Parts: sequence; structure tokens; C-alpha cells
Amino acid sequence: KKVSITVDRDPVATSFEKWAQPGHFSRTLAKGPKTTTWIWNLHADVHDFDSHTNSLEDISRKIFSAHFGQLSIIFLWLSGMYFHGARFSNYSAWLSNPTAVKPSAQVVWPIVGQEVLNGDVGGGFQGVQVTSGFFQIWRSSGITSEVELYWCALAGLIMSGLMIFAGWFHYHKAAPKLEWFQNAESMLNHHLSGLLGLGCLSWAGHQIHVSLPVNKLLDAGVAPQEIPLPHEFLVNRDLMAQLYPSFSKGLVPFFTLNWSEYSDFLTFKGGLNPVTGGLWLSDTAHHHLALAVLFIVAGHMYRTNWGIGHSMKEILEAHKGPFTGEGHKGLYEILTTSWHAQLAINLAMLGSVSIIVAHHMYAMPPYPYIATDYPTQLSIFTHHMWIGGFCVCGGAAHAGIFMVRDYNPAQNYNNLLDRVIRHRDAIISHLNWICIFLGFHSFGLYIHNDTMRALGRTQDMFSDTAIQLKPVFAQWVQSIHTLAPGNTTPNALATASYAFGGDVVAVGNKVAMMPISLGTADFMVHHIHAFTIHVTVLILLKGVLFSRNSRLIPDKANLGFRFPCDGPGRGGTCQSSAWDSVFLGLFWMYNCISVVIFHFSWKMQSDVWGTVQSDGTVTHITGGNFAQSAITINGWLRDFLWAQASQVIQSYGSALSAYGLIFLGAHFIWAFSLMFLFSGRGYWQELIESIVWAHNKLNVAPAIQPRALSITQGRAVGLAHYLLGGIGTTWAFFLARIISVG
Amino acid sequence: GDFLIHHAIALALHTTTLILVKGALDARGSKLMPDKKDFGYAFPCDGPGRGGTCDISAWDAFYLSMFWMLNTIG
Amino acid sequence: VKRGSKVRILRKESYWYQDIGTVATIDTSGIRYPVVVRFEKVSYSGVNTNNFSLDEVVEV
Amino acid sequence: SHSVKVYDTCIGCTQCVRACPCDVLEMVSWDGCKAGQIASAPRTEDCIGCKRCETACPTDFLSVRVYLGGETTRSMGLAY
Amino acid sequence: QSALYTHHQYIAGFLMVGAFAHGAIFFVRDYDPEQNKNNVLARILDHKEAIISHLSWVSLFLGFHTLGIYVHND
Amino acid sequence: ETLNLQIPSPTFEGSTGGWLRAAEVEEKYAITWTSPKEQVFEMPTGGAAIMRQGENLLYLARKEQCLALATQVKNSFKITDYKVYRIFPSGEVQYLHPKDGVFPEKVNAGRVGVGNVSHSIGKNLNPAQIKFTSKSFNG
Amino acid sequence: MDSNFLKYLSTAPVLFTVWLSFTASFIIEANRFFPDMLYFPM
Amino acid sequence: DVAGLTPCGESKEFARRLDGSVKKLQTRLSKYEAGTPPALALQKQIDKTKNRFDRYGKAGLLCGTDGLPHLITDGRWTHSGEFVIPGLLFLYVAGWIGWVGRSYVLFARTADKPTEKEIIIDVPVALSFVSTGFIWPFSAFKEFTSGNLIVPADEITVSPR
Ligand code: CLA
Ligand code: CLA
Ligand code: CLA
Ligand code: CLA
Ligand code: CLA
Ligand code: CLA
Ligand SMILES: CC1=CCCC(C)(C)[C@H]1/C=C/C(C)=C/C=C/C(C)=C/C=C/C=C(C)/C=C/C=C(C)/C=C/C1=C(C)CCCC1(C)C
Ligand SMILES: CC1=C(C/C=C(\C)CCC[C@H](C)CCC[C@H](C)CCCC(C)C)C(=O)c2ccccc2C1=O
Ligand code: SF4
Ligand code: SF4
Ligand code: SF4
Repeated sequence: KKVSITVDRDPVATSFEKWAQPGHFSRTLAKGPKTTTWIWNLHADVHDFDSHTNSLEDISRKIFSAHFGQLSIIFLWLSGMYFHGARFSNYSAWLSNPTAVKPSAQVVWPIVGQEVLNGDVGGGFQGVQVTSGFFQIWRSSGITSEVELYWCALAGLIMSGLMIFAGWFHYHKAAPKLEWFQNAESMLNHHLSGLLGLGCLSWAGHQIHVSLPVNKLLDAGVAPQEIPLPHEFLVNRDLMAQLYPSFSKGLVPFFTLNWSEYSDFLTFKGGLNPVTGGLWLSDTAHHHLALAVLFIVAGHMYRTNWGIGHSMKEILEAHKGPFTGEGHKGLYEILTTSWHAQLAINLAMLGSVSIIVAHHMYAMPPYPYIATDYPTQLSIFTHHMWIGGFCVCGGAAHAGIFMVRDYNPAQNYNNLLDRVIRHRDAIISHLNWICIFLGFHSFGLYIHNDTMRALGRTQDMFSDTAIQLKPVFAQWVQSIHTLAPGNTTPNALATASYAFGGDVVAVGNKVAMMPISLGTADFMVHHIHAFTIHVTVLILLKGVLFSRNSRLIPDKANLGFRFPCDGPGRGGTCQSSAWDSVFLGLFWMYNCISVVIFHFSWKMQSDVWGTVQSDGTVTHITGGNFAQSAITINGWLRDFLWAQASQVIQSYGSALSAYGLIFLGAHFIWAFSLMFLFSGRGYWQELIESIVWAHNKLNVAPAIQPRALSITQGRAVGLAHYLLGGIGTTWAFFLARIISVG
Repeated sequence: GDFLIHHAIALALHTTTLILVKGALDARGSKLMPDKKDFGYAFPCDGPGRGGTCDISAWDAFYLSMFWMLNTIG
Repeated sequence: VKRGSKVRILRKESYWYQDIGTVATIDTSGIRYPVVVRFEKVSYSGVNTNNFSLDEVVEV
Repeated sequence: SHSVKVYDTCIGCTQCVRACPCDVLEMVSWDGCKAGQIASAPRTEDCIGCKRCETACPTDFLSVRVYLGGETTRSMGLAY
Repeated sequence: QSALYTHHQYIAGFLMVGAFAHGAIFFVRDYDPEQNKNNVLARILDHKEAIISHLSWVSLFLGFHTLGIYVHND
Repeated sequence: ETLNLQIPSPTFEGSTGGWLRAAEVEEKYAITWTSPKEQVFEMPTGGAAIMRQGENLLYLARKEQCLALATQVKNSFKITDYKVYRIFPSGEVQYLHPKDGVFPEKVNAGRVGVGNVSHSIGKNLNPAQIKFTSKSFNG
Repeated sequence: MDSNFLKYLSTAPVLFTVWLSFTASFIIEANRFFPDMLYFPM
Repeated sequence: DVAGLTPCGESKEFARRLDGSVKKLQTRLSKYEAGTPPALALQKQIDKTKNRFDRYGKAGLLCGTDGLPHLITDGRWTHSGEFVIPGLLFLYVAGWIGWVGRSYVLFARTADKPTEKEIIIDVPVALSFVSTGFIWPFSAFKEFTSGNLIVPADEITVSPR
């Protein structure tokens, strides 16, 4: 039983004394401010626990309680989303007419004329239209009334109170010891089996007993207040066997392994529900049951307290071949002694998962009536692409912090890290060559086309009606996926997604999903995507690989993860730290994700979304102009940015005037950021000197001496206002455009 | 509309004049570099010490006022 | 001057030029800058003390 | 090469000499200050111009001053 | 008419930036404080913080309210 | 005094961070030091190497690389026995550090002061005064 | 009331947030009861 | 009137502004039933719009050709309520804030830790100061003439030049 619970009782005293002493947590800041830099240094380093404390135990305790604090905030946020749906929303009207009423759960007070923002969203209601897709979640859950939304709000508040209590308790009353946190096998067993497996199994149980009967009655056409309450399905097994006759047999088919009895409610249909344009909820129930089974099975792999199981150290040290030296030796010690190494991995994986979520949710719309709510589809795709890109860049930020701080060459001799660092020139030069090759042959095709179309030579362009660059491999994969039902997925009835090919699914005469054809424009913009991803990888990987030392600076690790430069010598070493490659790679992440969301928006409006008129013909939002206009830069400028900015700039005086104002405000913040990015600290300190002189003249100089922001902070402020302005400009443009036209 | 744009032009003029005048009058020396004249007109910086000295030369005030000249003529 | 007295600095490239410090010690050797002066403001380097002469220090 | 000068305000703290990454500076004997020593720059052909010496200096304005000059392979920090 | 106006205003902005740049080069390179004892030039440098701080005030004064009225009307 | 070319190098598996053609055609730097143990250190140019008990010898391209390694050995393994040489392709070996047997941060007799200016930094000459003149700005 | 909690409420960010929220709040109330004051009425 | 402008009460373009603003609200009101909350909300917005236009018409504001009020700020007394009097109110408040902040920085200089008084404000003393600002013109001018507002040029640190 070497896996055991061990706790220090009453470690830290619950006192308000350190609240009154800003900067108490570090030796530098705890002696008080003398320049304004102190104020900024206070906020910059506060959650950098391993910079304040030496012991891994106190660092781990601080992290565990701060994760409870984050959970308390998330539960409060969810509870507020449920309360605003319960109290300030048109949810009940939307349930009756999901295709006519526009979801709205935010109402403004009338103060300075701002009540114009309460637009006519439908259902005898006025408010701000919301695009987070909560209404479709609630209908998929089977809520059907504001009363149940009040009970969800209370459940969120109770969970929020319990998490903030748990964070206080586990830091101040009962704090686990370091040997508790260093149980990677137990943590993985419980998080696969307990968290993910029982999470999926419990949700599958809810889908089967509540979501399936309530949504079958809704899609049959029964009015929401005419539908039995969710517990009458739990008790009256006859009423449940009316909708799903397999329930007449109970749980005997489950235990006797006669599972094909349950095909009423555990299906493998594929495709979309024709009534709602969403995934069949019988499929989601079977999906979550099967995922639950193999998460509970996977959480039995690792050894904890009884001899059965794997040691992760043995698995890692055994995988070594002739190219890679000692192999994965020493990786277990890294990942059980460095929080930054774990955060680097978990942030890169969480960001990748959010990017996958963005693709899979537009293509296989999971919720009822979310596919034809176009503002929601665009909002949640764009939102989860931005969350993914940010989290991937933080994975490289914390890989650099690990390499600078937690990396020890003595414990990493001739293993995989040592070998990567010992051929980092070959890696970075080959990536550099790929990024050059791939910018020339992706963006240079666009420049070739701008030139040919401008010169009157349309026969010389890369286009469908000219020299063709067809995506044959992507087209072939689409062919296979349309042939799969009955062929390589024989028991499936429909395709996984109609994006691959097949029918047009229309709900309320709007297209839910329809085949997304790939042509020359799609070949070009996919290689634009590969180019921007490869360049972002180049900047972040070069920062991680050269974080400790270079040919330029041989002792970069002594300067730290975040330093501005090492002087103007050696020609100039500005922005040489690992932090400055995260700083430069967040610009290229912004560039990459901006092109992805523009490609999605234009392609879906041009070739997927729209209205199905009589005879089955489809009229798309922008009328199929992607094919012949996304092949030039002038096409993107004219037919996408210029044409579709009409709604933001004409929004003044309507309910969308807030988006027009945020469009302009974000243009402002973006431009304002360039003051911090193109400038240097020395100019601003010399300007502050004359301002300080004028204060001395009037005897009003402050005792906290004003300073220009640090070099790093000028870079961080420039980057924050750049991203805020650019993302904000797109946020306003996307939302006003798709609310007006979709 | 002409009143508002005239005040914007006045703001742009006075700010470009600020950057250029500050570059001319701090060219010989300042509090960060009291000996700035020994280094010339165009030098990169004085290094990361004393808090950081990027764009401390008078040339860098020409550089910074060029953006404001472009903005005002815009 | 004398130890403990308040002095106004006259070294034109001092951070504290025309500011007031207080004299900590005065050397008696052949030192070029024998007056040690401490200040309440820190310089841009975060130093709050410096050595001076007698022609660049005046009592107030 | 770069030009490195030491002015007679040096308090002989040796901090510039310890901070120099290229062994440009060293301490010589001098009666001017209390410490009995002053910094010296005998090997400026090796100076890369990092200005770590100036960062280390605690006198009000730097006793050690680096003046970036003509570039060579040594002062450019080129390992190629 | 449009091209001629735009052309000569951009030429004007370049010439004005250059005049201040070469005044900065003058102070760094060609100005001798000892042949200019208590001149108009030396007294300019003698109250350069009064000049720079009052440009700072008038630039901020113009900027806050011109942008405030524009954002007001918006 | 002279570099004994036969001193065994610390065990190392190679890297791309080592010296290039400029070392074999312009100049190379060498560092020797004594280790009481057979212990792992970090190379300035890459990964980890193992210094052998007894005398070690390395070759690097830059003087700063030899001194960054010297700083490391002194700080962690307390090895103050390091001698840094410059080597020209003619075979000439030039002893570099410590230049007179004593570290530069310790005073030594017979060191002559280079670069020392008799006044403070604010007493330099204005550029206009020495324009079209060869006279130096340091007074 | 605890003197350390009051010393926390005297910190610059708390006072700045409270004072500017109170300030914003009586601008809002004054524009609720007396709206559209483009001019001093005279 | 002044500068060829028209009083807003007799401008025809001002009247068309009021009518168009009310028709826009009435067509939104035409889609709701009488006692509903959106109907009461829009009826209260039509009352607010008419009240604003009526008040502007009777105030002596001058409208342009576009039918919007224009402000005369040359100093004439018939129009002092558009800039001169709002400006006097502002300068009284701004000078109050400046006088009170200056009094607190001078107090904080005489403290045990002067820089701790600026990140942890002594709230009773700072409230003693905020109350004093109501007579800032007299206090500040007497401060000026008694030689305590302006410090002489030789106690101010400047660049070497
Ligand atoms: C967590 C997310 C979240 C978000 C973003 C919102 C957002 C909003 N809510 Mg909702 N709400 C939420 C959760 C949320 N709510 C929850 C959980 C509940 C259940 C209790 C509610 C219940 C609720 C009601 C009942 C109402 C709103 C309303 C509003 C709106 C106006 C709020 C306002 O101006 O009051 C401002 C109120 C103040 C008292 C101002 C306080 C400002 C202080 C100074 C902030 C200072 C914080 C402090 C300094 C922190 C440090 C502590 C200190 C010790 C240092 C706005 C759209 C209103 C609305 O929509 O009307 C149509 C409304 O009536 N909310
Ligand atoms: C079955 C066991 C189990 C479960 C469910 C969890 C769940 C969680 N752990 Mg883990 N943990 C476990 C065992 C478990 N742990 C063990 C054995 C160890 C020791 C090795 C750890 C060590 C550990 C650390 C060190 C950390 C976590 C963290 C977390 C949270 C991850 C963030 C997240 O997804 O929360 C959101 C998802 C949720 C589902 C929120 C649920 C909130 C409660 C706590 C879940 C369980 C409720 C209850 C069992 C269900 C009752 C059902 C009933 C109605 C029938 C999550 C609450 C991280 C964290 O955030 O700490 C707070 C963290 O840093 N855990
Ligand atoms: C700053 C972070 C942030 C914010 C504010 C949001 C905000 C939102 N998300 Mg997103 N999300 C994020 C990060 C974020 N997301 C990340 C990092 C992921 C990747 C795991 C996702 C994946 C995700 C999914 C899959 C869904 C949302 C949805 C939503 C919306 C409804 C919120 C809700 O009730 O969830 C409700 C969420 C659900 C009902 C289903 C969630 C199912 C996932 C699989 C749960 C996984 C939990 C598990 C512990 C995570 C393991 C991660 C893995 C790598 C180990 C809202 C727009 C929902 C949406 O688009 O509705 C229209 C939705 O279905 N989010
Ligand atoms: C689970 C996620 C996670 C976690 C726990 C951490 C945790 C940490 N990071 Mg990492 N990081 C992450 C994600 C994460 N990061 C991501 C996604 C990125 C990519 C941007 C980074 C990039 C990054 C860098 C580049 C650095 C860190 C650093 C740090 C450490 C210091 C944090 C601190 O004191 O900041 C205090 C927090 C603040 C000052 C908050 C201000 C930040 C922005 C500007 C405000 C947010 C704007 C807001 C959302 C929108 C405003 C609305 C507007 C309209 C008004 C800490 C260990 C730093 C370090 O030194 O670590 C050793 C460091 O240098 N991180
Ligand atoms: C849109 C872009 C933009 C904007 C607004 C500014 C604005 C300014 N610049 Mg910068 N600058 C920019 C781009 C910009 N610059 C670029 C691209 C460059 C080239 C590198 C420069 C280079 C530059 C130099 C070199 C100098 C300036 C100067 C100035 C000031 C001149 C105007 C003035 O004095 O008062 C105008 C004041 C404002 C516009 C401030 C706006 C008021 C704010 C928005 C109040 C809002 C508070 C609000 C509640 C905050 C919310 C925060 C939220 C988190 C709660 C002003 C701060 C000069 C200066 O500082 O002299 C005094 C100066 O010397 N700028
Ligand atoms: C109450 C304190 C105070 C006082 C009396 C002054 C006085 C002055 N300032 Mg300074 N200033 C202050 C605070 C103060 N400032 C702060 C906090 C900042 C940082 C944002 C600045 C930034 C600043 C700049 C950048 C400039 C001045 C300038 C000026 C001068 C002209 C007036 C002006 O432009 O205002 C402008 C005021 C601002 C731009 C910001 C003021 C922000 C708030 C409103 C003031 C602080 C309130 C404070 C919290 C009081 C709390 C009191 C309480 C504890 C009892 C004058 C010397 C200008 C100058 O030198 O011209 C000769 C100039 O260029 N000031
Ligand atoms: C930086 C620098 C350092 C030192 C050296 C340096 C090069 C010298 C310097 C550069 C300085 C620079 C670049 C300085 C630039 C200076 C500039 C651009 C000065 C502009 C002057 C214009 C004037 C005085 C117009 C007067 C018009 C009038 C009076 C009209 C009157 C009227 C008439 C006749 C007709 C209409 C009615 C009214 C209005 C009554
Ligand atoms: C303007 C500018 C400054 C000066 C900027 C300063 C002093 C910031 C001004 C902040 C004032 C004191 C408060 C105003 C803050 C805003 C009202 C809102 C801030 C929101 C967060 C700070 C909470 C630099 O120091 C700098 C350094 C390096 C490169 C570029 C630059 C640069 O461009
Ligand atoms: S100071 Fe500014 S400019 Fe000089 S090197 Fe460091 S970063 Fe580059
Ligand atoms: S640092 Fe400045 S003071 Fe200390 S020794 Fe080197 S030069 Fe002399
Ligand atoms: S600049 Fe860098 S190298 Fe040249 S002397 Fe000063 S420290 Fe040594």
C-alpha cells in the first residue's frame, strides 16, 4: 500500500494580515515599492509559485487549491448562464418555434439610449441575441421549462460554494504532502476510470432515461408543457416502453449479453436527424456508453497498490532503439517532478482537442437545431479555434520554462531530450527550409493569380477553369467516407457527416449540412494552413530548443526564461529569450487562426449555408463565389472583407449597433498596440523625465517614482492589445454579419 | 466636421512636434544618458542596464516622428 | 561639510544633481571622492548612495 | 574593436571584472580610491560589446564605459 | 487636383521632419556650448523641460477631447 | 605552460553545435581543467558531456564559450584549475586565461592599467570641440 | 472590524475600483433622472 | 441667427428628425400587443424621444441645415450654457481633484514610509483632504503667493545638457 493518503493538518493560518501586505510572496517585492516597476512586477510574478518557493510540496499545494479556485469560478459562470436562461430569456418561446425564434438571454437596462440593443429576437421578447448554443444544449438535455433552469442554476451555485470551500480547506486545513501528488499511476487510473469513464456512463444514463424520451416527444411534435416530467420516465417503465419497446425487457439483455435487444435506443444510425438537423441522440447515447466502457477499462492499466498493472517508468525505459540512445529513460522523473513539463503537455493536448472540437461540431452537428442556427455555428467554431491556438502557444511557453528551469543535464544524459538538443540545428534548418518552400508555393500561387488576373491572362491562373491544382487526396478520402455506409462500416445506415458527400439536410428550409466540395481554392487555402502552422511551429520550437544556450549567447539559461536581451553587442541580441519566441509565435498563431476562421466563414456561406427553394435547389448566402474568387488576394479583400463588412458598418441605429461600435473600438485598440510594439523604453523614460520635472515644479511629484514599462512589459502590452484588437475586430465582424444574414 | 478635423490636425502637428523637439533637445544628453553626445546621432541603445534604453538616440526620435508625420498627412 | 549634514549635489551628471542627500562619512586619505552621500530616491540603477568631492557638495 | 574606458570615479568594487564574459577587464593597483585598485581594459580586442560591465557598475554614472566601434569576428560573436 | 495636393503635402511632411532631424544633428555634432554662452540657443536648452512638458500637455489636451468628442458622436 | 595536445577530451557523443570551418581556418579555443571525479557537465554548445577524472581538454569556437564553461565548472564542481588557450591554424598556441596566473578579479603586481582616464565621465570633450581635429574626447 | 481587512480595503486597487464605481454610478443616476443634458440649461 | 444658423424650434429639418425618430419606434411598436412589456418599453422610449426634441426646441439651441443642434462657443453670453458654464463647472471640479491630490502627496512625503502611503491610502486623512477642495481657488492662489506652490528652478533636477 505505497499509494496512501498523507496530509499536513492546519498548515497555513487563515489570516487577513498578508492581504494587507501586497507583495508578501516574494523577497524582492515584500520590501515595498520605490519605483512604479514594483507595481507591475507584483502582478507579473504572482502565480509563478516555483519562483517564490523552493519546495515542490508548497508549490503543489498552491496549485491544487488554485485549481479549486478556478473550478469555483467556472461553476459560478455556468450557474449564471443557467440563471440568465431561466430569468432573462426567451427559452420557453424558443422551444415551441426553434426555427423562428432567435435565442436571447441578455437584456440591457435603459440608460443612455442603450436599450436599442434590446432587439426583437422573437417570441414576444426583446434582448441581446446570444450565440453560445446554450438553448440547444438545454433542449438536448431535455429541460423544457424555466423552473428546471432555476434548479440547474442552484446546483451550479452549490458546486461553486463547495469548490471554493475545498480550495480553502485543502490549503489551510488539510494540505496533502508531496508524495500524495506524486502518484501518477493512481491519478491516471482515477481520471480515466472515475472522471472520464463514470462521467460518460452517468451522462449516457441521463441521455437514455431523460434526453431520449423527452426529445422523442419533442420531435414528434408534442408541446413542451404537454410532456411528462423526467422522473415519470424513470418510474413508469410502461410509458418508457411505449416510446422504446426494448425497455419492456429491462436489464436482463444487458447482463445476459443479449445486447441486440437494445437497438431501439442504442443505434448506429449516422447522419443527421431530419427533423432537428442534429445527431441522432440514440447514437450519442450509444457513443457515450461505449466511450464509458473503454475509459473504465483503460483506467485499470497502471499499477497502484496490488501487483497487477503497469509501471509507467518501466514502459518508458523499455522503449529504446538504435537511433535514440537510452530512449525514454528519465522522462518519468521529469513528468513527476516538474509541473511546467506537465503543463506544456496538457496545454498542447487541450488546445489540439479544442481545434478538433471546432471541426467536428460544425461537421456533425450534435445538438438539435444548432446546425441551422448559423450565428451559433460560426461563434462556437471561431471560439474553439481561438481557445485551441492560445493553449498550443502556452504549451510551448511552458516547455521553455521547463527547459530553462527544471531541466538538469545530469539526469538527462543521452536520452531523447539530450539528443534533440544535440541536433537542434538540423531540426531548425530543415523546418526553416520547409517554411520557405511552403510560403513560396502557397502564397506565391495567390500572387501569381493576382498578377495574371490583373494582366488580363485568366488562362494562366491556378484555378478550376485554368491550370488546376486539384485536391485529389482529399477528394478521394471524401469518396471513401461516402462509400463507407454498408461497405466498410456495414451496420451504419448513413455517413458520419454529409460534409463528405450525400444528401442535403434542410431544417426549416435552411441547410443543416450538405457536401463541402473541394477545388483549386481549397487546395490553395489548405496549403496556406500548412504554411502558417509550420511557421508557428518553427518559432515556438526554436524558442524551446535554444532556450538554454545558442551560438549567439552561450549561457542563456543564467539569464532566465524571460529576459529582454543581452546587450547591443554581438551585433544585437534583442528578443533572444524563450519568452520572446512565445511572444513572436502568438503573432503567427493569430495569423494562422485568422485565416482558418476566414476560410470557414467564407466557404460555409458560399457553398454550404443558405435556403432550400422548391425543386431542391439551394441558394447560398454569398452565392458560390468562393470557387472563383478565393484564388486571388483581391478576391479575399473584395468579395470577403469588403462585401461582408457591410453589416457591421451599416449597423448604427439597430440592435447590432453594439457590434458596429466594437468593430471600431477594436480597430482602435489594435492600432494603439503598435505604439507599444514599434517603440522603445528609452524614449518613454526620457519623456517621463520632463513630465516629472513639471510635477517637481508644482511640488506634486509622487514618491513611487514613475518609470517607463520594462522592455518585456512593453512587448507584453503590445501583444495583448494587438490580439485584443484583431480578435475583437473579427468578433464584431463575424457576429453582425452572420446575425443579419444567417 | 471641419472643426473636428482641424482639432485632429492640431493634435497631430503638436505631437509630431513633441517627438521631434524632444529628440533635438535631448540629443546631447538626458538623465538616462547624460553623455549621449559621445555616442553620436544614430546608435542602437545603451544596453539593458538602468532599466533598458531602446530607442534612446535622437535618430530614434526621427524614427518615431516619421509615423506621426505619416498619420498627420493621412 | 561634516558627517550627518544635508547637502545639495552639484555634479551635473549625478542622478541627484540639485537634489538633497545626507553625508554618511568623509574620508581623510588622498581619495579623489571622499564624501559619501546617501539619498532617499534610488537612481535608475536602484542605487541610493554615491561618492563625491567638496566642490560638488554644498550644505543647505 | 570596441573601446572600453575606466574613469577615475571607480571605487574598485571589481564587479565589472567579474561580470565580463570575455575576460576583457582586470584589476590594477591605484591609490585614488579607498579599495586601492581600479578596473582596467587591456584586452578590448576580445570585447563583444555586451555591456554587462556597465550593468555591474554601481557608481552614479558608470566608471566603465563601452563605446561600440568597428566590428570584427570577435566583437560580432561569430562562431562561424 | 487631388494628386497635386496629396503629392505636395507629403513632400511638405518629409521636409518638416528633415528640418527637425538636422537640428538634432546640429546639437549633437556642430553645437559648441562655449561659443553660445547665454544665447537664445543655450537658453532654449536651459528650459528644454518647460518646452517638452508643455508640448506634452497640449498634445494630451488636444488628444483627450478631440478623440472624446469623436467617440461621443460615434 | 604550453598546451599538451595529448590530454584526453571529456567523453561526448557529438552535436551539431560544435565548431565549423572558421575554427580550422581562422582560430580555435581550447580549455583544460582538472576534475577530481568522472562527472556529467553541460556543454556550452549543446547537450551533456562527462568530464573524466584527471585532466580534461575541450575545443570550442569562441572565447566566450570557453569562459561560459569555465564559469560553470567553478560554480558547480568548484574547479578553479582551468586554463584557456587560443590556437591558430599555423600551430601557434596562445595562452589566454588566467593571463598571469592570477584571476583578473584579484589584483596583481606588474599589471599596467590600460584604458584608465584621469577624470570623471562628465568631463569629456564636446564633439564640436574635436571636430576636424584628431584630439580624443577623453580630455 | 478587523484592522488588517480594513488595511486591505485601503489598498490602491480596491479604492480605485470602489471610487470609480461610485463615480460612474452617480453619473449613471444623474443621467437617469436628468437625461439628454447637452447644455447647461440657461 | 448666428453664423446663418436657425433656431431649432423653427427648423423644419429638426421637425423631420423628430418625426422620423418617432415613426421608427412606432413601427417597432406595431408588432406587439398593448399591455406587453415590449409595448410599455417602446411607449416609454417614444415619450423620451418627444421630450428630448421638445426640450431642445425651447432651449435656444441653433440647428444647422442637417437639423442637428449646433454649439456656439465664441464667448457670447446668449450661448454661455453650451461651453462657458459647463467649462466653469469642469474647472472647479478638476482644480478640486488636483488640489486634493497635491495635498495628499505632500502629506505622504512626511510619513514613516512615504511610498506605502500611496499604495495603501490613509483613508481618514485622504477624506480630510477631499473635503478641503471646495475652496481650492483661494487656497491655491494664497499657496502661490506665499511661495509654497512653485519651487525655485535650482531645487529641481534637470538633464546636464
Ligand atoms: C458569472 C457571470 C455573469 C455575468 C457576466 C453576468 C452579467 C450580467 N448580469 Mg448576471 N448573474 C449571474 C452571473 C453573471 N451575470 C449569476 C450567477 C446570477 C445569480 C445571482 C446573476 C443574476 C443576475 C440578476 C438578477 C441580474 C443580472 C444582471 C446582469 C447584467 C448587469 C449586471 C450589473 O451591471 O450589475 C452591477 C451591479 C452592481 C452592484 C455593481 C457592482 C460593481 C462592483 C464595484 C464590482 C466590484 C467587484 C469587487 C471590487 C471585487 C473585489 C472585492 C473586494 C473585496 C476587493 C449583466 C449582463 C442584471 C440584468 O440582466 O438585468 C436585466 C440583473 O438584474 N444578473
Ligand atoms: C474518481 C476520482 C476522481 C475524480 C472524479 C477526479 C476529478 C478531478 N480531479 Mg482528480 N485526483 C484523484 C481522483 C479523482 N479526481 C486522485 C485519486 C488524486 C490523487 C492522485 C487526484 C489528484 C488531483 C490533482 C492533483 C488535481 C485533480 C484535479 C481534478 C479535477 C480536474 C478538472 C476537471 O475536469 O474538473 C471539472 C470536472 C468536473 C466533473 C467537476 C466535478 C467536481 C467534483 C469534485 C467531481 C466528483 C464529484 C462526485 C464524485 C460525483 C458524485 C456523483 C453523485 C451525484 C452520484 C477534477 C474535479 C485537478 C483540479 O482541478 O483540482 C481541483 C488537480 O489539480 N485531481
Ligand atoms: C476559456 C475556455 C472556454 C470557454 C469560455 C468555452 C465556452 C464554451 N464552450 Mg468550450 N471548450 C474549451 C474551452 C472553453 N469553452 C476547451 C479547452 C475545450 C476542449 C476540451 C472545449 C470543448 C467544448 C465542447 C466539446 C463544447 C464546448 C461548448 C461550449 C459552450 C457552452 C459552455 C458549456 O456549458 O459547456 C457545455 C459542454 C458540453 C455540454 C459538452 C462538453 C463535452 C466535453 C467532451 C467534455 C469534456 C470534459 C473533460 C473533462 C475534458 C477533457 C479534456 C481532454 C483533453 C482530456 C461555450 C461557448 C459546447 C458547445 O459548443 O455548445 C454549443 C460543447 O459542446 N466546449
Ligand atoms: C492552464 C493554463 C495556464 C496556466 C496555469 C499558466 C500559468 C502560468 N504561466 Mg502560462 N500561458 C498559457 C496558459 C497557462 N499559463 C497560455 C495559454 C499562454 C499563451 C499566451 C501562456 C503564456 C505564458 C508566458 C509567455 C508566460 C507564462 C507565465 C506563466 C506563469 C505566471 C502567471 C502569472 O503570474 O501571470 C499573471 C497574470 C496576468 C498578469 C494576467 C494579465 C494577462 C492578460 C494581458 C490579461 C487578460 C486580458 C483579458 C482576458 C481580456 C480583457 C478584456 C478587455 C476588453 C478589457 C504561470 C506559471 C509566465 C512565466 O514567467 O512563467 C514562469 C510567462 O512568462 N505563460
Ligand atoms: C491608434 C493609435 C494610437 C494612439 C491612440 C496613440 C496615442 C498617443 N500617442 Mg502614440 N503611437 C502610435 C499610435 C497611437 N498613439 C504609433 C503607431 C506610434 C509609432 C511607434 C506612436 C508613437 C508615439 C510617440 C513616439 C509618442 C506618442 C504619443 C501619443 C499621445 C499623443 C496623443 C496625446 O497626447 O493625447 C491623446 C491621448 C489618448 C488618445 C489617450 C486615450 C484616452 C484613453 C483611451 C482613456 C480611456 C480609459 C479607459 C477607461 C481605459 C480602459 C481600460 C480597461 C482595461 C478598463 C497619445 C497617448 C506621444 C506622447 O505620449 O506624448 C504625450 C509621444 O511622444 N505615440
Ligand atoms: C493629483 C495628482 C496630480 C497632479 C496635481 C498633477 C499635475 C500635473 N500633471 Mg500629472 N499625473 C498624475 C497625477 C497628477 N498630475 C498621474 C497619476 C499621472 C499618471 C497617469 C499623471 C500623468 C501626467 C502626464 C503624462 C502629464 C501630466 C501633466 C501634469 C500637469 C498639467 C495638468 C495635466 O496635464 O493633467 C493631466 C493629468 C493626467 C494626464 C492624468 C491624471 C490622472 C488623475 C485624474 C490624477 C490622479 C488622481 C489621484 C489618484 C489623486 C488621489 C487623491 C487622494 C489620494 C486624496 C500638472 C503638473 C502634464 C504636464 O507635465 O504638463 C505640464 C503631462 O504631460 N501628468
Ligand atoms: C530643431 C532645431 C534645433 C536647433 C536648430 C534648428 C534647425 C533651428 C531647429 C529647427 C527648428 C524648426 C524646424 C523650426 C520650424 C519652425 C516653423 C515651421 C515655423 C513656422 C513659422 C510660421 C510663421 C511664424 C507664420 C506667421 C504668419 C503670420 C504672422 C501671418 C499673419 C497674417 C497675415 C500677414 C495675413 C493674414 C492675417 C494674419 C494672420 C494677421
Ligand atoms: C506608451 C509607452 C510606454 C509608457 C506607458 C505607460 C507609462 C503606461 C501608462 C499607464 C498609465 C500610468 C495608467 C493608464 C492605464 C489605462 C488607463 C488602463 C490600464 C489597464 C491595466 C493597466 C490595468 C512605455 O513605457 C514603453 C516601453 C517600451 C516600449 C514601448 C512603450 C510605449 O509605447
Ligand atoms: S536594450 Fe533594447 S535595444 Fe539595446 S539591446 Fe536590449 S533590447 Fe535591443
Ligand atoms: S564596476 Fe565600476 S566601480 Fe566597480 S570596479 Fe568595475 S569600474 Fe570600478
Ligand atoms: S562589454 Fe561585455 S565584453 Fe566588453 S567589456 Fe564590458 S563586459 Fe566585457
